[PDB]
Amino acid sequence: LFKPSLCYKFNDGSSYTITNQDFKCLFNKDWVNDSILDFFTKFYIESSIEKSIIKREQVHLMSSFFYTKLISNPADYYSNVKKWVNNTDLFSKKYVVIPINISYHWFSCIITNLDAILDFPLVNILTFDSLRQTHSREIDPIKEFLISYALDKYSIQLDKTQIKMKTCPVPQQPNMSDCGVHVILNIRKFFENPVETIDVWKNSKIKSKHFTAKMINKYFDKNERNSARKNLRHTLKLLQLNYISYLKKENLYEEVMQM
Repeated sequence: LFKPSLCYKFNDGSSYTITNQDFKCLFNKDWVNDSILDFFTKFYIESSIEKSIIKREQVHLMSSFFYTKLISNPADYYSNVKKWVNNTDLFSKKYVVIPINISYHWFSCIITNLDAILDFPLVNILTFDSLRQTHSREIDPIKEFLISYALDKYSIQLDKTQIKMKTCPVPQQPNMSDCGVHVILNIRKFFENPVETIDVWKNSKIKSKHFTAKMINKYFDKNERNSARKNLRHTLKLLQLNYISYLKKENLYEEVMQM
């Protein structure tokens, strides 16, 4: 039982509802659905903002549906998401976070250095995947998005060769259905210290593949990944219990259960 559904309010006024249908994917090794993943990427970035690790204005988090909308009609990537990005200002962000959901395979990228383009310089799309794969083909639509975005919002002519996909090492584990859990924890780790994480990835080719694997596995707490699913359940379950306490304090519990 995960009832009533969790209703969580973030400090930017946004509200998320997590139902039992969403919560139950955190059992066994079920595919992590969009609700769980978008909630937790939001959750851990807000935590980073609360701790003053980053400032709110430095980060833009896309929901997982952005990329799917982007490529829904490849005759014109930008037209697909033009309304989506109305009244955004992505090139003032230090970190633009884009989780990617393709054929039940989760991975993610983080766009850096956009805030250096306006002042003007290489845009780095930091792409990380728990499977042993590189994503040139899937990141290319994001390159074209950035070029069109730059022209549309700032009248800037942005050269594609200024935009580089960087394959960033994170713990690897071949369960595709665990990929959503790795995305959550990789993003979470990044925003406990972005500058340091960027440096770890940047220097991932200085030492041998074996030295780097140990370094990457330690930095990203690979030894805890086996239990990550359970810890996410405990976090949600706990957030729900506090919500129930709130509902019972305000005498709203019966109304919500009825509805």
